[PDB]
Amino acid sequence: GQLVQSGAELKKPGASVKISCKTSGYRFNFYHINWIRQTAGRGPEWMGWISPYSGDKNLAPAFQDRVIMTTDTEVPVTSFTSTGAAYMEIRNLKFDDTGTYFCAKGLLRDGSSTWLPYLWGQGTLLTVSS
Amino acid sequence: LGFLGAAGSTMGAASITLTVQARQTHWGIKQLQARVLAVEHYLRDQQLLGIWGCSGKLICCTNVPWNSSWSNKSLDEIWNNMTWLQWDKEINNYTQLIYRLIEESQNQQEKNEKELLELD
Amino acid sequence: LGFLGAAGSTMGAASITLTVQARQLLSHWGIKQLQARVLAVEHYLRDQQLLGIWGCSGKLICCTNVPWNSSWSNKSLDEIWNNMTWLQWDKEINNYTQLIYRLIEESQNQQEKNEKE
Amino acid sequence: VSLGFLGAAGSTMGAASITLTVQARQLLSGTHWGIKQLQARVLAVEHYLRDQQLLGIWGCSGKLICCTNVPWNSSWSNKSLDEIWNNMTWLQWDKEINNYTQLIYRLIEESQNQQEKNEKELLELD
Amino acid sequence: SVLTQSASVSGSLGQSVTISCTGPNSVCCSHKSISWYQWPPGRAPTLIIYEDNERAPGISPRFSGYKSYWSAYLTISDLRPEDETTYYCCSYTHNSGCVFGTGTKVSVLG
Ligand SMILES: *[C@@H]1O[C@H](CO)[C@@H](O[C@@H]2O[C@H](CO)[C@@H](O[C@@H]3O[C@H](CO[C@H]4O[C@H](CO[C@H]5O[C@H](CO)[C@@H](O)[C@H](O)[C@@H]5O)[C@@H](O)[C@H](O[C@H]5O[C@H](CO)[C@@H](O)[C@H](O)[C@@H]5O)[C@@H]4O)[C@@H](O)[C@H](O[C@H]4O[C@H](CO)[C@@H](O)[C@H](O)[C@@H]4O[C@H]4O[C@H](CO)[C@@H](O)[C@H](O)[C@@H]4O)[C@@H]3O)[C@H](O)[C@H]2NC(C)=O)[C@H](O)[C@H]1NC(C)=O
Ligand SMILES: *[C@@H]1O[C@H](CO)[C@@H](O[C@@H]2O[C@H](CO)[C@@H](O[C@@H]3O[C@H](CO[C@H]4O[C@H](CO)[C@@H](O)[C@H](O[C@H]5O[C@H](CO)[C@@H](O)[C@H](O)[C@@H]5O)[C@@H]4O)[C@@H](O)[C@H](O[C@H]4O[C@H](CO)[C@@H](O)[C@H](O)[C@@H]4O)[C@@H]3O)[C@H](O)[C@H]2NC(C)=O)[C@H](O)[C@H]1NC(C)=O
Ligand SMILES: *[C@@H]1O[C@H](CO[C@@H]2O[C@@H](C)[C@@H](O)[C@@H](O)[C@@H]2O)[C@@H](O[C@@H]2O[C@H](CO)[C@@H](O[C@@H]3O[C@H](CO)[C@@H](O)[C@H](O)[C@@H]3O)[C@H](O)[C@H]2NC(C)=O)[C@H](O)[C@H]1NC(C)=O
Ligand SMILES: *[C@@H]1O[C@H](CO)[C@@H](O[C@@H]2O[C@H](CO)[C@@H](O[C@@H]3O[C@H](CO)[C@@H](O)[C@H](O)[C@@H]3O)[C@H](O)[C@H]2NC(C)=O)[C@H](O)[C@H]1NC(C)=O
Ligand SMILES: *[C@@H]1O[C@H](CO)[C@@H](O)[C@H](O)[C@H]1NC(C)=O
Ligand SMILES: *[C@@H]1O[C@H](CO)[C@@H](O)[C@H](O)[C@H]1NC(C)=O
Ligand SMILES: *[C@@H]1O[C@H](CO)[C@@H](O)[C@H](O)[C@H]1NC(C)=O
Ligand SMILES: *[C@@H]1O[C@H](CO)[C@@H](O)[C@H](O)[C@H]1NC(C)=O
Repeated sequence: GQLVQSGAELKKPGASVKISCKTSGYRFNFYHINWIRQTAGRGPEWMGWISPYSGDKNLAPAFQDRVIMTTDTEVPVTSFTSTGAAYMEIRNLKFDDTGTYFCAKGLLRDGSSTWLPYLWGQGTLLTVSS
Repeated sequence: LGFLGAAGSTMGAASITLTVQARQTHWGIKQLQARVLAVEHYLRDQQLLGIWGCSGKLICCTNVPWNSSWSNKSLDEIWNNMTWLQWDKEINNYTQLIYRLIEESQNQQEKNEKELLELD
Repeated sequence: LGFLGAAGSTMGAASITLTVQARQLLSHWGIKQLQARVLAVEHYLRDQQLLGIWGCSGKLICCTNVPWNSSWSNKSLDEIWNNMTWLQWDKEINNYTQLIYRLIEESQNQQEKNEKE
Repeated sequence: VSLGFLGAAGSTMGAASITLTVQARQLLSGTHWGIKQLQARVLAVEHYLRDQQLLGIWGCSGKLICCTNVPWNSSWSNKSLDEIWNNMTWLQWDKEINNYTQLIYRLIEESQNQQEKNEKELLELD
Repeated sequence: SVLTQSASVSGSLGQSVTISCTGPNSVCCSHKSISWYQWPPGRAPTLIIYEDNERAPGISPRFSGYKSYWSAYLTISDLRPEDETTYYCCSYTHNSGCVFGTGTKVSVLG
């Protein structure tokens, strides 16, 4: 199970940015995709998750007005393996949005903690400058 | 859901549907073979349940301890992260061993119950 | 006594002989003979599958949680058990038999859900 | 450590009771040729079900060992339990009571039917 | 960051190390579960504990968690040099997102 993210990008204030998250080695529809942000002045913060199966989303109020999540239709490899990708777009970037962005695979089906991240991508940097 | 409708669901989720799935000249010759075949498979499974003492129940607990070599997974890893199809592959080389252990435990249980009754 | 010797007896009296009829349900031309042998097996198993579905397997007499609907019959237990044969009884409820069977199956399904807890 | 199928046949009846599951399992598992195979498959099913038909009637179904309420008749055998359980094979025992096997079976069936009749009545009184 | 943790916890190698996590009683820990992560700087994190009681798959037996109404804590048995990293607690429920605390650093004495 592996996740791969779009590389670092420099943006002007007010610009939107889209970050891809390609996945492989596990069934894409079986687990939630969690977007997590880290900023030096805030520490790690949850940005919300999207189910690849239903398209259902759960975002923090902090990001509900700025962040849009979508996923690709999965393409099967084996009966228990598939590939696909998640995307997130952040609208109206602020300097406070600078930091490291991570894509992570959900832990399990039908548990009490289904959406919690288990496998993480390396993460990539977002920078904002005049 | 329906017959095998739970197959893609987790093992724990599937447990609610067991009740549903518990159910179920040339051409005439093939139908005869089809009828015999259907009977053999029904009885094959019932034969094992009757020996195990599990007959009449969809879910039957036994006294055989789980061996970690059959699987080292925790219950949450098994019941909530797997389908029954995936699980069947993991224990495919141990399934017959487990069946024999269930049978041995049943015979010892009944022998002990007989002895308890003899003392009363 | 004997096979079906109780058939003309009262339903209550007949119950003493249930084992008499429960037994002997089992036991080119080679095909014809096999079809009959398979048929005897299928009918035996058909009844046993229903008992397994109803939770009544292994019992000659099995109580259920399904209430009697007075529209099926308004006759008292004394009238039914002591003044009727089973042959007559089946005729009176011949049109409700499939309904009753479905209700028993539904009741078992609810019981299984409770036993799981 | 299993003796294998019928490996207990030469053992005493008490020892043999350890291996009942070995025998119970594989009762179902163990063109001119095509018809003979079909007959073999049907026969094995009839054989298996014949014994199960009796157990279901006796209320013994689902059990390897089933105690009943029918008293032993000394005319069937005058042997003590040690003379039977520790000194005989099941093969010898079946011959000793071969004439009474059907008699015993009918008595078990009668006792089961009366038992269930009584169990119903006990519930009706509650 | 309503949850708070000690700025750091120190101990010698082979020593038990315990990290507390607390917050408002509406947040921790009644009707809530706590997860615990390693989060080295510049790197993706590793999850150690789920439901404040169980080790995640692939996690060594030396790690364990404990729960109480007022607070929760992570204990590291047999401290090793590999464990000298930043840790975070997180509050969660089945119907809500992850809330990360202030975090703490584990320091090896010697
Ligand atoms: C195919 O495979 C996929 C693989 O994921 C299967 O999906 C998985 O299905 C399970 C359920 O079987 C999900 O777990 C449960 O998730 C809820 C939270 O759900 C979030 O999404 C909800 C919408 O999505 C679900 O429903 C749609 C249909 O409507 C499905 O298509 C989806 O697949 C999902 O199943 C959404 O409604 C929830 O809303 C809540 O949160 C929002 C946040 O913004 C609020 O607004 C809402 O008001 C609301 O609060 C939510 O966003 C968890 O709540 C479940 O936890 C309960 O059940 C656990 C298991 O029993 C238990 O351990 C927990 O403690 C908890 O228990 C409580 O609920 C039980 C159920 O009612 C009670 O019985 C219990 O007593 C107690 O009250 C649970 O974790 C997986 O998340 C989902 N996975 C993914 C990736 O989506 C899919 O089902 C398979 N398909 C088939 C046909 O098999
Ligand atoms: C085929 O047919 C044969 C013959 O009938 C069957 O053999 C019989 O098997 C039963 C199985 O239980 C035997 O019963 C037991 O008998 C022993 C008798 O002790 C002798 O045998 C021992 C065998 O290991 C041997 O060790 C003994 O001798 C040594 O040790 C003593 C003591 O230190 C020493 O003094 C000697 O010098 C030797 O060094 C001795 O020769 C008895 O000990 C057993 O007791 C236990 O089990 C019973 C039953 O559960 C229990 O009640 C006791 O409390 C105790 O736990 C047991 O009674 C029987 O003796 C065998 N008969 C013969 C003639 O050998 C064989 O099993 C059949 N095969 C099949 C496949 O059915
Ligand atoms: C839910 O299940 C997945 C997948 O597990 C796989 O499928 C299951 C149905 C079972 O058959 C498993 O036996 C089978 O592996 C779990 O994810 C898997 O976790 C393992 C690690 O425990 C991953 O392998 C590792 O990958 C890392 C990558 O850096 C290596 O360093 C390790 O050496 C090791 O190879 C594995 O890739 C991953 N999934 C798959 C498809 O491989 C998942 O953890 C589980 N969820 C829970 C809560 O148990
Ligand atoms: C064939 O039909 C006849 C007529 O219905 C049956 O006769 C009835 O048989 C029962 C016993 O099986 C008799 O019951 C007894 O009645 C006396 C009083 O007479 C009572 O004291 C006993 O406690 C018991 O109830 C019944 O009287 C009798 N009816 C008549 C009109 O004589 C007969 O039994 C049927 N045979 C079979 C095998 O069912
Ligand atoms: C598990 O199986 C192995 C097989 O060699 C056996 O040695 C071991 O004792 C078993 N464990 C338990 C607890 O039975
Ligand atoms: C079972 O045996 C097969 C080979 O027959 C092997 O491919 C498979 O991995 C084995 N399963 C386990 C769990 O070891
Ligand atoms: C014992 O058998 C005799 C016949 O040999 C029979 O007359 C007698 O009633 C039997 N006893 C019991 C209790 O069945
Ligand atoms: C069974 O009955 C026959 C006579 O019909 C007799 O020869 C034989 O010895 C009897 N068997 C036993 C075990 O008593």
